[PDB]
Amino acid sequence: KNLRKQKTSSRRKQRKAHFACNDGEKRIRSSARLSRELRKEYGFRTFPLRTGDTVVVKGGKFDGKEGVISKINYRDYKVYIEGCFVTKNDGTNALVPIYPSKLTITKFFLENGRKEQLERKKRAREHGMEILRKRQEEVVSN
Amino acid sequence: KGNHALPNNHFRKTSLKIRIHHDPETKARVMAEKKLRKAKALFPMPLKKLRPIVRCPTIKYNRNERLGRGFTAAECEKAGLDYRHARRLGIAVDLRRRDTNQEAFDKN
Amino acid sequence: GSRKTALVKTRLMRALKRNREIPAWKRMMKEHKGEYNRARRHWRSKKLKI
Amino acid sequence: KIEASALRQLGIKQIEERAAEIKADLAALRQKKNSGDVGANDIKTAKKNLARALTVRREKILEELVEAYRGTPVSKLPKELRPKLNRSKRRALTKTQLRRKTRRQRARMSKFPRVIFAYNE
Amino acid sequence: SKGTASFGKKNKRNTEMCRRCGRQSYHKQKNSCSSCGYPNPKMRNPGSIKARRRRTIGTGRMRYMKRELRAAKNGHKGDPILRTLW
RNA sequence: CUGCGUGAGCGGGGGUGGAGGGGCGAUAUGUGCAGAUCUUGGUAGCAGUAACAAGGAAAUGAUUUGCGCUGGACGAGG
RNA sequence: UCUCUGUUCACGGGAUUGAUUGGCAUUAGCGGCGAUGAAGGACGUGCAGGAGGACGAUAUGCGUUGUUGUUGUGACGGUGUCUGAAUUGUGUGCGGUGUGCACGGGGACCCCUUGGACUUAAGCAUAUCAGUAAAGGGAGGAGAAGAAACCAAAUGGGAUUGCCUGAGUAGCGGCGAGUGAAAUGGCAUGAGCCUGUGUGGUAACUGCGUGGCGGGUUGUGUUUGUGGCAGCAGCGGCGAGUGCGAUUGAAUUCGGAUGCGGAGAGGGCGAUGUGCCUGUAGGCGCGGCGGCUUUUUUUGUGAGUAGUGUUGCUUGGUAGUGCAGCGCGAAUGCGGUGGUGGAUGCACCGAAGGCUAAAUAUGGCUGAUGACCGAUAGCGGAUAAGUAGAGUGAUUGAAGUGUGAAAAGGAGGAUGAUGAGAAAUGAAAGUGAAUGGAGUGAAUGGGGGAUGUUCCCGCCCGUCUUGAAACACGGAC
Ligand SMILES: [Zn+2]
Repeated sequence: KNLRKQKTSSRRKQRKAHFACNDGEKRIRSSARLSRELRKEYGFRTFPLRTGDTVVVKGGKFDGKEGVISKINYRDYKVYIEGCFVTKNDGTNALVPIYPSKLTITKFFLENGRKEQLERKKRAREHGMEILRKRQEEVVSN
Repeated sequence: KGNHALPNNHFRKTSLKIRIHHDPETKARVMAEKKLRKAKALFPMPLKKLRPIVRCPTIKYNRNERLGRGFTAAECEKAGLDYRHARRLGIAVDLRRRDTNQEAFDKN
Repeated sequence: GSRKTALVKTRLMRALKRNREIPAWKRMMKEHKGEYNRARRHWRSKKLKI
Repeated sequence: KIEASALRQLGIKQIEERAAEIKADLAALRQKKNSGDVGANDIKTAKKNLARALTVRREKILEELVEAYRGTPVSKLPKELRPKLNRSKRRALTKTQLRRKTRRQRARMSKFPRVIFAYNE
Repeated sequence: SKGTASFGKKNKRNTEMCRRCGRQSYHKQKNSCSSCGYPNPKMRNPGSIKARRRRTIGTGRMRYMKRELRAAKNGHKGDPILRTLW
């Protein structure tokens, strides 16, 4: 019951697939982009997020801050970062939720089997960039 | 009231039904894909059969020719062939028709 | 009455342990505030029909 | 939490007596819940441990029978070892029984076999 | 006295719960359900146009028919153990 | 609040509001309300009116005293 | 003070403007239940749980495999209390005591049986509505039909099914109201076969079983596909290219730059978007499931039928167009048909046994679309809706969407805090408070003049009617 590769271009069907998909698809729609200096080691652009990653905010009142993710809520599209808070009417602090597509990944987390997820996708991309080169260079003759 | 032709519109039955296909352009091209898919499943053989030339019956259509159903067993025999073997070569055979004209027998 | 069949007794028991309000630990949550059960029955107004 | 892989090395009667031990510590957890003295994840994991031991026990009873009947055709297996397809897909003739012809009828077709030709233009 | 005063005599109950359909319409002196027709082997013809959409295929749980529909999309392969015999 | 038009109607100014809105030509219509003992929703007068209740008392009321007549069990129904 | 009437602020109610994980329509595919126990019903299952949803004593979920570190989830396999056809039964085949099959659910579309009345004829009985609705029995992804005992009148065509023309025509009809074909011509799709009389130098045949039993001379006659050819659906993964300045609570706005494009479809993000994310164009990988495809020499037949007298129904079929009951009941160089009853020429065909793709119909499910509706609309149903509730029962059946970008926070009052903003917008009917003017005249209107009035004119609208201000009817707002 995955829905993010729908053929339809109907507005009601697309908003329905964003707000009501399963939790597996909520994580891929919560994807972030890598920095320039981290995108020279791995070849790819965006990768999804988890706790422990270091990011940087871009736009809003926390524009320019940097911190570590302390909690994620995939179902509601909410990320909590250490250092972006507010004081309630009691003296206490609370963390503010941010939307995942306004962050940039720098120095992610590599401990619970995540070092291999990055290496599997780095191989699939360079294998796919050669099917395109062989086709292109031969279609160069085409 | 008035001077008009007397009307004869038959809509007195509640059981009557209306029928409309609202998109005949997509219905034609879905049937041309069916027709090209049979053709390359029979691939070497051409999906249509050879049919004879016949003559329209009455005095109104007397002077007109036409494609008919199939050849007869005598027309197949004189062309050097058996009608059981003409059917394996893409030729249609009709054993109901009778032979009564010598010019038409020769065109076929 | 005191006399009743076995099947009448087990449906009266099921109806009995249904007539209850939302528990307090669930109402105290952040995303369940302002919720009441609203499927409640009082023995004088509405009848169960056996 | 005991693994499904860990129980796949025991025998049929070793699993059956391992399932009787899980029944005992569920009986003790049921008494501590009456005292308001039970953890928040204790009864659930013991109850899921017993569902694992019962699915692995049916997998081993079914491997005894796949050896007892190695050659019997599908019609001659016990009715609870035959495939459950559909009532309608069970009532239908086979593909062999659909293209069969009488002996007199395919003698009339021997002299006129099939030909492969191609019409061009 | 055919109005208010006649209502105080209505304490006998003619029906009980039907064991096929679960309504209070199994008439005990008649031995017959007025909703579903039990104990006839077939179910009764519904009495109205709306009555057909209150109790049909899909208004309950469909515990088996859902499973069978997921199996017919994959060719009815069964338990992987028993597949050797077949 | 104010200008234009015989009229159906069309403009501008100051508050309020917090996200979209129009002109001109052809074209498609579920295209304009005061009434139908019209349909659904809300609200007046009547009117603080009709009707109903205010059960004998003793600063207190587990104590003292005055009045009424159904009282106690099994079944149906709850 | 009270009554009427200006002005400002506060109520009361939920119209209007703008939104929408809902509805509705057309189109392409599919049409997948059950004695191997279905659909439906009852009762149960969470450490702390009522409704809904989910689940079955393996119970708020278990196994394998993929993706994940998470309140985790996708694809497939297993389990499934007590009931219900509910059957430890009834009927029946093959055997000879073993082993099969049927029953119920659904029924839009299809086949067979039975069979109305409202209505039209300006009345009504034949007629019409209509062999239609309702009822019952039997099937499938379609079904039924089908290879001339045909059509015709030429120099003839050549199985079935659908569409256009023929044609509102030929005809039927209290010749009234009405009703109503076909052949030819033009297109779509195209396909033809099996049997009851098969050896006699030996049943050459097959259901069960491992060289045998059962059947059969009152007549059996049944090899073969992990191979090829064509197609259809699904799953997984890779997928190009960005930075400054001004306004803002926040920019996709405005102003300079710099790139991609077989990708400038659509959606989300604090607001109006080609380089912020998802996808998109386009390549790769992996299952699965079907259709075609193997041809020893054979000759000959269809009876309580066809027909027909009588009786009832039906059709445009007119003096049978077709069907049925009852009674009579055929032929073998012979039998049937040719829009008027019968005769005779000529023409054209072989009934009373069996099977057959494609082009056609259609609730629901899944994909894709739209000059469709926007909360009194659209499905009854944008929410714990066939629910809450009503009825002895068969049945019947609603009303209810919106704090904010963020909970950053309130909820007797007062004092305050947060926020861009106290927080969707907030019409009329009607009301309270203050303040200006008028009155003891039912009020309200037009002319002419004026910071209320003084002069003149003026009965309440709509409707039927010769005729309404009417003691004519409808109308509190
Ligand atoms: Zn019942």
